[PDB]
Amino acid sequence: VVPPRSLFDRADNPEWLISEDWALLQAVKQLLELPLNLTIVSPAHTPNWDLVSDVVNSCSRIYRSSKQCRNRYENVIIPREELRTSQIYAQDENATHTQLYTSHFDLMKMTAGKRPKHASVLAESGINYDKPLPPIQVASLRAERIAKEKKALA
Amino acid sequence: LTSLIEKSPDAKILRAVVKIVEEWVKNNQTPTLREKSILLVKMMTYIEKRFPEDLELNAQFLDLVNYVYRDETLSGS
Repeated sequence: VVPPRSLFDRADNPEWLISEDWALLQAVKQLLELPLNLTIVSPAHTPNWDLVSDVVNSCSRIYRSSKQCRNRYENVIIPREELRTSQIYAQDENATHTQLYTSHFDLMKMTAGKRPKHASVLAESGINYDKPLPPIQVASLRAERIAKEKKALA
Repeated sequence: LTSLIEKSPDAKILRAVVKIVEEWVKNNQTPTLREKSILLVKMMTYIEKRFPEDLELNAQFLDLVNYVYRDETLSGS
């Protein structure tokens, strides 16, 4: 497929794991469809490092910013591809990332491992605790008190 | 001319500069392609940003850009 001609055609604090570098390279190659040197093939397909940062952060051990992803690609992967990242990824056999998760599980396990006088006030009120009043009598006392309060108010 | 396009606040000055550049483009008596390009790029950057409300100035500049793109000599430059 050849794009049609237009009027404008001129006639890092945590270390990067091999899985992160591999995701970065594969995002740039597959999604952006850009070459190693990011030379523009189609004018509309300008590099999008936000998408690459999103792809890398799907499996990264820490948030990688778009600027960090661009800097890493240009300063490591281009010189490395010019052992290749694919060869290092194949030889690692996921050992480093497995050991990372083992270490995290160990830290989480470490954190998990590191984990009478009452009658006096009734007698002052006038309540014989040992001779309960049934609810009918208490309701009658409430009614009498309310009636006396109403009479006092009147 | 570049400082007039960039900093000058008077829209009449900008219209005069655009007229001068249009006369130059539509014509050693005329500026080189590099000078025309510099002036047109400065106008493209500052005229719209500094004078959004001036419809006549923007129309004159867009008419000049239209002539440039219609011109066969400058096509593909």
